[PDB]
Amino acid sequence: SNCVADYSVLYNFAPFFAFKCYGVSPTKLNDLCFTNVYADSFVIKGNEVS
Amino acid sequence: EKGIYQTSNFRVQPTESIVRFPNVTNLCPFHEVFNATRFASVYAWNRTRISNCVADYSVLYNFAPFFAFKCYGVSPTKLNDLCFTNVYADSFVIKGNEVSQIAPGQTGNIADYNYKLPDDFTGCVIAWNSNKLDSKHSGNYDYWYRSLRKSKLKPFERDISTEIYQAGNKPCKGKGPNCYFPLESYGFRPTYGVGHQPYRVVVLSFELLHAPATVCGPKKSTNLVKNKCVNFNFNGLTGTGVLTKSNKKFLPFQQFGRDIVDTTDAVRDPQTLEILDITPSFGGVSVITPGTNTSNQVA
Amino acid sequence: SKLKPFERDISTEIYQAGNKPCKGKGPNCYFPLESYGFRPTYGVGHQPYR
Amino acid sequence: SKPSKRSPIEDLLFNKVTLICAQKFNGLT
Amino acid sequence: TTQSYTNFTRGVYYPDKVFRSSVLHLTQDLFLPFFSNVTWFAISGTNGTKRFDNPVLPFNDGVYFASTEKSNIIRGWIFGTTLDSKTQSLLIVNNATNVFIKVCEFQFCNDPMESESGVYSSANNCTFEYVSQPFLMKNLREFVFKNIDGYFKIYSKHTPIIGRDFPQGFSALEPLVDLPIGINITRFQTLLADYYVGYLQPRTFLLKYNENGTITDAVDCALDPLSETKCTLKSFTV
Amino acid sequence: NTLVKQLSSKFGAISSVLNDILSRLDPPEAEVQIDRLITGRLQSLQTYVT
Amino acid sequence: NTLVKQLSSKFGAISSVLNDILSRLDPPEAEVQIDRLITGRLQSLQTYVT
Ligand SMILES: *[C@@H]1O[C@H](CO)[C@@H](O[C@@H]2O[C@H](CO)[C@@H](O)[C@H](O)[C@H]2NC(C)=O)[C@H](O)[C@H]1NC(C)=O
Ligand SMILES: *[C@@H]1O[C@H](CO)[C@@H](O)[C@H](O)[C@H]1NC(C)=O
Ligand SMILES: *[C@@H]1O[C@H](CO)[C@@H](O)[C@H](O)[C@H]1NC(C)=O
Ligand SMILES: *[C@@H]1O[C@H](CO)[C@@H](O)[C@H](O)[C@H]1NC(C)=O
Ligand SMILES: *[C@@H]1O[C@H](CO)[C@@H](O)[C@H](O)[C@H]1NC(C)=O
Ligand SMILES: *[C@@H]1O[C@H](CO)[C@@H](O)[C@H](O)[C@H]1NC(C)=O
Repeated sequence: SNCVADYSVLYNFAPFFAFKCYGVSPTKLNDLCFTNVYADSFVIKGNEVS
Repeated sequence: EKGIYQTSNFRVQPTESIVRFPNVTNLCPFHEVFNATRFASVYAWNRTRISNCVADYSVLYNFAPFFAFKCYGVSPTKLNDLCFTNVYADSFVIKGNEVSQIAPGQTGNIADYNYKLPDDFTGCVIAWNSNKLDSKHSGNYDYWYRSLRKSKLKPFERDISTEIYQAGNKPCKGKGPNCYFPLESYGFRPTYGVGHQPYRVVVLSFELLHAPATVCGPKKSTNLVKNKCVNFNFNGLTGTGVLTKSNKKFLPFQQFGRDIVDTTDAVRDPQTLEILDITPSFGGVSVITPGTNTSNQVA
Repeated sequence: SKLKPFERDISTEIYQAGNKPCKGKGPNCYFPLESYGFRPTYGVGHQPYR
Repeated sequence: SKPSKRSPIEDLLFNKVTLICAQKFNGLT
Repeated sequence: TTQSYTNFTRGVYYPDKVFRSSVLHLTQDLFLPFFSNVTWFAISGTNGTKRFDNPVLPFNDGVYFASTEKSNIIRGWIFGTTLDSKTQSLLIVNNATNVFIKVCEFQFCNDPMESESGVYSSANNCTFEYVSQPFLMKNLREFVFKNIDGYFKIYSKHTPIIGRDFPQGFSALEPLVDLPIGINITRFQTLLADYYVGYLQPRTFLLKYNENGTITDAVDCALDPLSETKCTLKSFTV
Repeated sequence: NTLVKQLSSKFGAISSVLNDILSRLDPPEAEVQIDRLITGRLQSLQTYVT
Repeated sequence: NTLVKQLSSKFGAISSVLNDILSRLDPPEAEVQIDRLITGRLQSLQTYVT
């Protein structure tokens, strides 16, 4: 919160096994404004990533 | 009660089925495109044209069992009946994990970097595991993948020039911490897991425009019958009607004809090039009843 | 030929590459089955599932 | 005199305003 | 060099394969707008007639082209992006016997009194070859070059005129060839040993059809208020 | 005229011609396209009758 | 008043504002949401005209 949501840092940060956005377009994150962006981080087996 | 009642609608059913296609004795070499001596990559894929032939898809079925055979805009069983104006064939070899990403409107690294299909995709995707055919222990270098692309690709866009992607704004060349090398070309040994195993994959892109160019399937032409209600199939245009001699002066360019409304009202025979008018008998049915308390007779 | 929903077909007969009958000659014979017992060490794609 | 027994004015009125269902037929009769 | 830019109500062509008889069909497609500023090229236009140099004009999503001539000075065209052999380029030439269409990585060899010479000693990675009867043969030689959906399509018409540069009547362009090419075709230029160039734009047109299968008249819906009214009413008379 | 011309509309379907839908697709997707067309044509008929 | 107020309805779409749909999503899902909205607004207009 209270920052600039720059998502190109993700793109430079890694290639991704998966990058899927359901309610929003993957290319348009840098244009939108997100009231309450939460981030849930964990480590998971591959079979359950789907 | 006494009166006239409209009950159902009568129609005159057809008595014969007619299919007309041009005399094309060539056979489309789908199995040669799939059975490439050397396979193109997802980074640089082989687009090959297939035209002026008979699109017989049972050769695919006899040619292999398939890891995947999925048709999005068309049924997998009905390819032999349709007529495809501009069938393109895109052939490559791909890792298994990304085979699921060859589908319209999907998101994924190979969709963004190497090869994408449009949202409005009519076609088929076919995939056969390539471990038992080409894969050497030393590894084949037919594989080639764009590890990172500067911008996302459009549908059916190809980009071949390899240039390093920069972490920041300053140019980078050869220094790993700031350089993202654009490719990860690598030959894979048969012992790798399924996600890395190769797959020879072919995408058939069909554009349907009522067959100005045909490349129609292996349908068997039958004699043209006129002045009768028939189920006609002229070069992919299906319908039911009566085919009569036309007095309309078509240009040699035109094939289909249309009324003020968009209803087809004329066609060109694919073989004899004769213009035939398509006339639709159908109507209402009224039952005239004196009343069942008087008599069961009805007109 | 493709199966209908809930259709079962048990008789094993060789599928012919062309129109002539084939029996036992691999180049023109497609043997209808691939019955095979699989060892626990195979990858997940081949592992059994009840 | 005329095949239709209509007055001259009726003939003018009928001329002024303008079993095969050639036009518009998609179930419309 | 370049002469006064002119105003044509020409370049209408048959948008599709459908036959139509005694109907007014309203269609949206890439047309030459009526009374648009078209460039006139003063034989050879900016270049001197003898001189080697050429315009290399841009290809803005389709081109209308025309040339009235008897000597057949203009022999063909090239369509490509860079036009320097790095990528595939397209080549029409008419040698008065057959037209050759060729897609190869062509290198411009500075080809062009009435001296015949070859061209393209370097043609690497050839991808397309196609041949037909003459494309050009007082005839006005109207052409429309469109490039979409991979296809490159050439429409044309040949109507002779004796006393004036252009007929005052209407003449629709029957299609000539419809090739499935694939090139981006950003720019183009005219191969010539007196030609008019215009640019197509997306326009809505009301096309009049005869009792036979031809187009006799057209209305550009975005030209004046009256044309817009005609398009709205589906009628040439309001 | 409007009632007949509404038949040429797609209403979101891949094609306005029912025969093309039935010739190209299997049932479980031809049904979706045909349901789109049915909704469009029913709306047209209701408007005409009103 | 009712005709104007029907614009604020979603009719099942994620949002009643078309600009939000076009700003958030790519074409192939913005089309679905916009088709839902088009159906709703067409129904409203037909009712008003009747
Ligand atoms: C439409 O095409 C015909 C030829 O196919 C044009 O020519 C006339 O054709 C009719 C056919 O019944 C003949 O009776 C006439 O004698 C023909 N006229 C001439 C001058 O050859 C016909 O003119 C065309 N229609 C229009 C409106 O131009
Ligand atoms: C098809 O591939 C097989 C692989 O064993 C090869 O033997 C055969 O010659 C190929 N046929 C064609 C037509 O490429
Ligand atoms: C690609 O297809 C062309 C078609 O002419 C063929 O000549 C070529 O060998 C193919 N290359 C690969 C790598 O499949
Ligand atoms: C029915 O057809 C006959 C010729 O077969 C014709 O003479 C007659 O006029 C037709 N009936 C009507 C009501 O037009
Ligand atoms: C516009 O039209 C006339 C013909 O009516 C033409 O001769 C003239 O050159 C044009 N004028 C321009 C483009 O200024
Ligand atoms: C048009 O040509 C230019 C030449 O520099 C090229 O860069 C561009 O990619 C071409 N257009 C398209 C759509 O590729």
